Amino acid sequence: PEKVEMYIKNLQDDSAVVRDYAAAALGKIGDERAVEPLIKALKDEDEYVRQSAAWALGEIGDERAVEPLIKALKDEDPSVRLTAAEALGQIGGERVRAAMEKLAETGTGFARKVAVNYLETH
Amino acid sequence: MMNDALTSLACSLKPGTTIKGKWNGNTYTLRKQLGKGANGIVYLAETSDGHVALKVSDDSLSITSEVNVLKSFSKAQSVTMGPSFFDTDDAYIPSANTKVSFYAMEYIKGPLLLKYVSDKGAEWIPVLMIQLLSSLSVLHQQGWIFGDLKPDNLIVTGPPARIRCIDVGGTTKEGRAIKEYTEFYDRGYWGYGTRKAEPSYDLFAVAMIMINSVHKKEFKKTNQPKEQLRSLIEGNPLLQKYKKALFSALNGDYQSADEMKKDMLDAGQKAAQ
Repeated sequence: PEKVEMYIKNLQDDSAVVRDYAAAALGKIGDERAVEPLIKALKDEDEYVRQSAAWALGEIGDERAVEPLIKALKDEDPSVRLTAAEALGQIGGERVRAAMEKLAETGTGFARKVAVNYLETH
Repeated sequence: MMNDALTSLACSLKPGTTIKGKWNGNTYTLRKQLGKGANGIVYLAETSDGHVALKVSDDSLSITSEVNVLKSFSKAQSVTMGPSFFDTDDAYIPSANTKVSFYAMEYIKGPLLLKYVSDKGAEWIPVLMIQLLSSLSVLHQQGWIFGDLKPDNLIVTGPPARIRCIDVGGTTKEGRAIKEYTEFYDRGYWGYGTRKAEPSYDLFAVAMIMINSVHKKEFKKTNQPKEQLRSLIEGNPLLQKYKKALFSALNGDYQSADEMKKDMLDAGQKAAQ
């Protein structure tokens, strides 16, 4: 309802507690209008907010999140990395496998490990 | 159930029992007991607005202390592991013939830390320890030391994965003496220092929690505890990876949780490249 719009607006709140709650809520609701706002929240200053946005994007399953989530594999925060890796798995499908294939080739570190292990499990 | 008061309270309070706050007038209907200890009894309780976890004690001082700990968490600029605080009040329990004090907090459920990492994988262990360290930094900056920090008191909610503490009993003001502790997680037991409430006490416990999370059991010290712990850490692929943080926490190298967090982040970064 107007809850979805409230939570999308709350992603711009000064409080990280409020932004985090909103990101998670939008993931549960599953509405598509939240995808672009959540992609922006992947760059939040707060690591919990980024983790919630990553999870929420995987939960929605909209493939607009695939390349932003791949970038999140480089996040300094390990909760964000694991959650993003998990989110890519949740979205799944050929486009993700396509990206992992590329990533396994021209990637490094964790992101490469994620790609390599994704390809081995598909 | 430790003193006569609390044990009599425990026998007194039944599902269906209602407790009404003296000062604020909120009514809590007990549904089931969640937990029992020296610091009080915890119930799932129903209100007109839903459900809460309700902690009840004859000791108003410890109830007030715990309330202020939860309030300290709630002042953080970010999320923390602590449950939200809702209410605190006194009440008279006619059956137990005693005045009691209580507080209501967020009811949270989820697998214990050890169950979570067993199910989702060991890679989550340092991740959840970093969340734990972030929350301890909040507490420490407010002058509180967790003290009896142990895995049975930590659950993981989500998704997304969040470590949470389910009881703050025994949190202690910095500078005072920690009196509530568990041997395996206790600096003093292992011969590595005092039970002074200071950040480094909590950091020792974090190291032991990570060791328990990997090893999946507790064990007694031997005659050579330092070599015992060194051997266990170095012999395990995951603990070895984080040995700088773990050894520094055991040895008292750190003054703040942020320093341990930094070393854990760095060890993770190296692998993540």
